[PDB]
Amino acid sequence: TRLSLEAMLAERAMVARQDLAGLKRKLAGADRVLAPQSPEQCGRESAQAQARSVTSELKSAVKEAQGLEHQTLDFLEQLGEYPVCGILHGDHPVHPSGTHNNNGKVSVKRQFAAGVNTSDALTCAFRFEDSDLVRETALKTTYTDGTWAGFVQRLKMQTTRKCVQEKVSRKLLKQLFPYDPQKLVDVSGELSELVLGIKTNAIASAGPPYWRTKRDALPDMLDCVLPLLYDHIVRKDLTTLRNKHPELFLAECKNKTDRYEVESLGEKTRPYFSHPFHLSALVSVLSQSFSGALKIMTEDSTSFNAYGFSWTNGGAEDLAIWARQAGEAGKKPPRIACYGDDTDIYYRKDGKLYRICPDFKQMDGSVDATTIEAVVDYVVDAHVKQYPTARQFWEEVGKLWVEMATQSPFLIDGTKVYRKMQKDGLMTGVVGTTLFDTVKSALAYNDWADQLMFGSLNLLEEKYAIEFFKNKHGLVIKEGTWKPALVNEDPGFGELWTEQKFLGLQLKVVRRENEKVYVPNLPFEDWLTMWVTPRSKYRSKETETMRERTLFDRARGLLVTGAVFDERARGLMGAVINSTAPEVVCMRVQEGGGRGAPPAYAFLTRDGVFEFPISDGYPSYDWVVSLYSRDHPCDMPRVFPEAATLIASYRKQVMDTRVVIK
Amino acid sequence: PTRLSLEAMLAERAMVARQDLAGLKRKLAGADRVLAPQSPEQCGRESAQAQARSVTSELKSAVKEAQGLEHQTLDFLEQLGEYPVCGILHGDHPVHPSGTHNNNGKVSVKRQFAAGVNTSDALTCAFRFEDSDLVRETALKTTYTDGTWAGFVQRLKMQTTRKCVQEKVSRKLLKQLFPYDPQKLVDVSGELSELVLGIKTNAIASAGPPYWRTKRDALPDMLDCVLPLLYDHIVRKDLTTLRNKHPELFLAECKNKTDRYEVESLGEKTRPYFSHPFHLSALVSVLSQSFSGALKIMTEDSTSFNAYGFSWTNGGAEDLAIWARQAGEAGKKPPRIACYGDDTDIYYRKDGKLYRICPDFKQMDGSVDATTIEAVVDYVVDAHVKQYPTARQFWEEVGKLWVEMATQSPFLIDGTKVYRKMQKDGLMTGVVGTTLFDTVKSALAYNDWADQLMFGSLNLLEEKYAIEFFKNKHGLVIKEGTWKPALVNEDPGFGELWTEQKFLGLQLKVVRRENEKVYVPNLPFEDWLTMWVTPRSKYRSKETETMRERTLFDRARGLLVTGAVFDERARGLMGAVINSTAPEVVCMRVQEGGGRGAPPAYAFLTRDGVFEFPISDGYPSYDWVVSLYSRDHPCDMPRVFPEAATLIASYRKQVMDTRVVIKE
Ligand SMILES: Nc1ncnc2c1ncn2[C@@H]1O[C@H](COP(=O)(O)OP(=O)(O)OP(=O)(O)O)[C@@H](O)[C@H]1O
Ligand SMILES: [Mg+2]
Repeated sequence: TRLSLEAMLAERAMVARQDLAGLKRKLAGADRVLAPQSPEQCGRESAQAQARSVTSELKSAVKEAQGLEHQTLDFLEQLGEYPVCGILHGDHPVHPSGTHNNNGKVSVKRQFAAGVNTSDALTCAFRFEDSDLVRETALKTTYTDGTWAGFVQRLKMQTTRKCVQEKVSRKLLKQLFPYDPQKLVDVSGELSELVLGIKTNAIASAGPPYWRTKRDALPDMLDCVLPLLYDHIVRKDLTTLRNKHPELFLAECKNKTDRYEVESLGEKTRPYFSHPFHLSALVSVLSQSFSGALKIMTEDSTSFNAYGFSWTNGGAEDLAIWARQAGEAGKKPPRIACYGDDTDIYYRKDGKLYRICPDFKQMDGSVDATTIEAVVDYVVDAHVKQYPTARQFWEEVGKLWVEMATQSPFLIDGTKVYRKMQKDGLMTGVVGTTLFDTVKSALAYNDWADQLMFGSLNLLEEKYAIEFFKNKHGLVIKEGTWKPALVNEDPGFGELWTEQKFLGLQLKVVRRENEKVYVPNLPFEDWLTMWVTPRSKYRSKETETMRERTLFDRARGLLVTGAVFDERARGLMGAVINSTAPEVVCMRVQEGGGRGAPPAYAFLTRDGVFEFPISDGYPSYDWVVSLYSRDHPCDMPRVFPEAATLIASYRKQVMDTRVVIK
Repeated sequence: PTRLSLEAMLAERAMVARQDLAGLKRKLAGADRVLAPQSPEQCGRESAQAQARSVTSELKSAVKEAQGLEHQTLDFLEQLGEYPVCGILHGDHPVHPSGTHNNNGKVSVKRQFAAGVNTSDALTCAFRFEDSDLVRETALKTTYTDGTWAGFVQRLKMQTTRKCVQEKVSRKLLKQLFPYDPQKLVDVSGELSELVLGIKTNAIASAGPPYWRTKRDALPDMLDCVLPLLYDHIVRKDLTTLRNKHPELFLAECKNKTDRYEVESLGEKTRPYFSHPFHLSALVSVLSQSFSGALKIMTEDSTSFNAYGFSWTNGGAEDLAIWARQAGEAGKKPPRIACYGDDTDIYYRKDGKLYRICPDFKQMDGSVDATTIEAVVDYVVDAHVKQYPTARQFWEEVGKLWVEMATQSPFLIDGTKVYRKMQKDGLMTGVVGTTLFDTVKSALAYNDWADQLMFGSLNLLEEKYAIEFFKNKHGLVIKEGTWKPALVNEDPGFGELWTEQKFLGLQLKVVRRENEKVYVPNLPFEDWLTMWVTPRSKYRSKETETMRERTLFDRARGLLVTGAVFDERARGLMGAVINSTAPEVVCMRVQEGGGRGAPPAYAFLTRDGVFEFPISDGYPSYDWVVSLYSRDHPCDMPRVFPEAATLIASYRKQVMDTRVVIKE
């Protein structure tokens, strides 16, 4: 209890940042740097209220659409009813005694709740922008559980599909998807440590049989089910397990609470699968290690791979350089990119550079079996060529990988266990749902590019490419995508690469001193829609303190994502930031890691993990640019410049001890 | 925080599950537990409750009766009229809170005497394990209370108005009796603002006037506000304006020390001490802590009379012995004298036999003279401004203030009236140096005493004669029946005591390892009981059910390291508490330095000043406590629950190798 006086200062400092009622006292009367701000349109009451008109309509529209009838589930093979597990971990069974199972058989509910998605997020928009424009973009999209009609229909999409088995040589994958053999991990190591080193979400579902969050399910998975899964892989005794504890191989096909468009949610509600934690984990050893060793577009000029691309630190400009080296169609190779279903294609006609950023309709249901089997092989094989001692174990793991991605039993609603009738079609949500879409896409655009050399330049048109992709590759292209755009390869300041978007973002050049910096950008509607529609349903218990903070965090993220480069966008968020109280800026917050909340857009860094220098700092224009530029990220300008001085409430007044005294 | 490694997720679970006692109960429920030697319990709930509730009442009702008495008026203190309030502001608030004292116009302060005793839970266990009618009595002789008003005044009067004797104290004499390592003094010349920061003090203690709040609440309002105002006015040597404009800056608070008083003398004994202003108390402590850490003790220099720095742990208990066992024959060659303030350890030989004197002084603070205090300050000040005079005249001014604080700082007691000590003899207890000021006056007096023996004055070895020499030549009282030289077992056997005498509140004992004897502290069970039964903490209103059973553990775990394990009877009572404490409350996330459980009450284990355990769920075994007081390594602290590490995270690593072949 006896401290040094410099410690007691550090004591109060790290403590005072948590006393809000005291934080205002100190901070309320202090200088503050104000971001560029769109001026206030209506009063408080007018704004909060209009956000409840838009909200109520959206709900009553979703509610009305949640009353439609879902289609039958004949298109799925039925395995009958899987019984309850089954295995205990000392005190408790791994499948909690009370949690959902219809006494004897496993079962689950079906979230389709409408539909309140905050309301302050839109409120801030009404206050600082035109109520007529705010309202329309706020009726454009909505984030909800979806509808039963749109769920089954979109499920029947990626189930009934007719896929084309991509003829793929293992050397072709070495061509299209190069990798540094060293950045893979020694998979010959003992299994325990290798699974622990796996990065996965902590709050997501652990799947069967746990039916609890992956953290509250980790010790049961790790110490109980993992060895019991291991010891059955070693002697191919998985079929014994699959009958005594069949839940260990069960999945859950769920509707993704996601930001959907309003007039298309009686049709479109995307389904995803959740495999068991032990299955999801063990497989993730390979998919994560390989994805880390994967080279991308910029590094290797022979790669069609984008899975691992980021914008910041020249990355946004690396896309440009890699794009312009594309060749005149029919004579020299083009430059195609593949991050899952999203693709960036660059070809040249009559010298000029053209860009297409097309989309595939429900592309997950299009991935053929032999593609999946090859990828799984290619990954497993690439591992056991450098770390060869475990040559047959990871094979058995790889064989399991394919089952999960193709023929894995899953629950949808009630006790009934369903399964895809055909080996084709990818079960979205399966460990590796990013490379499978990538590979199928790349192989499709590889053959397409190969077709161009044969003088068949007709495939540069939409009408023809649609047929070619459909009949020869089973892949299907959105009508109205294949729209070649003249690219300004060397744009000027404020000028754009193209109008199109890769990874949901336009490219843009902005000014740095004399230099120009290639940065991501969006039209105001796209920035505004994202703001109004937040990927989090209202917590209710959440405090008036925390959402005022969450808005500040989200407002910061979008500016980093490129909202700063669009004036109408930058102004709104800058207002939101400047709207935010002093205490909810310098409060010690609890997100990775006290440095505020990171931007949701996961392509800013390799890691997906982008993290701010500080909690009490806003992204200024010249800072955000400093990110995407090659060189240093600049000073992150503190909202309250000398805040450290007033929380400690100590202004170092230096006093020497050498003074001559009167 | 969303995506992270499973390696880090277990880290989350582990660090978190330790905060869920509902789970630690479920996990730590039926686990493997290491047990301590335990006293066969003799009672329990209800059967031991009233046993303590009755004692708790009869204590209070005797304290309340003792708190209800007259208090001889304060005529012995000069009265200074009344001091106005500050005054000085600091942004949105003063340095003197709007609500707290005064009452009106100018400063006051309320001296409270609760009734108002310690908790009973700690006593309940003593009734739950130990001899009832013994604990019924030993709990009644001592208690931790605010004290009584007569006991407060009488002893205040006793130390403010005692005829002291100024000491012959040449500064070169102080170099002998108090040698210091000149290099290890803090470079007092480097800047004041940063120099003050490196000062250690109790963060929960009162900061004194004009703050009237804890040192944590008053730290900022001192350093960027008051201290410059103090510095400014010092360097101009116009401190004499800061007097009359803001007099509460030099005002102290004379409060009664709440500690362990014996119930008989409650009506005539309650220790007073002066809470000094934080800025004053801080600035001075620059020279104290620098010199306290640069001082030398028994075990180092042989000439030194100083103990202020001695610690038992790591050979210290034996380092005391070897220093003692070269005290010569009385009258022919120098003895061995040991001064830690008002606690002294004298060794001398009489016809070859080694003898030990452990006497005490009666209110020794009030016996400390002016010239001693004046020459100690001068000694500590000049020791700094010679290695680093590059700051000579500033700290000399600081020195004169140090003198003022320890001598005639005006102070409040009760109500509004500011008093002040009539004479300039008598030390103001609670000042920064009370531990060195006492030490010097002790050493200065015993030096003369030792010098007298070399005149054939061996008569002073007897108590009847030693009493007068200290009262008529140093004004230093010695309690009646303490000066009793006991023959010393110079080489104690295993379990055999050095002497039965008491230095620094502890006996010196010798215990066993394998093959070597280890010198350790010790106390009889009656003393370990009193220390247990009387916690220096009153109930603390709102503190939960659970937080106490961790406290009883952390206390019991503390006495054992102090030396409660080396006594057989005491080792049983503590183990009984450790064994009875809950599984969860052993391994749970505890909040004391630095998560490694609570420290022990004793301050002289390692000094330094900070002794803390390796772990939070550790049990202080016999074989581990000895490992401290021996010169060897500290053993790994035995876990009460060895497998709790894995039992908490519910993961025991199963080796599953991937190189194995796949067959059938
Ligand atoms: N547990 C302990 N922790 C710290 N110091 C201790 C402990 N036990 C003894 N001491 C030291 O030993 C000394 C014991 O002297 P003690 O206070 O008993 O004299 P006293 O008779 O109470 O004098 P007074 O007349 O002032 O009441 C203390 O001053 C203290 O410095
Ligand atoms: Mg404050």
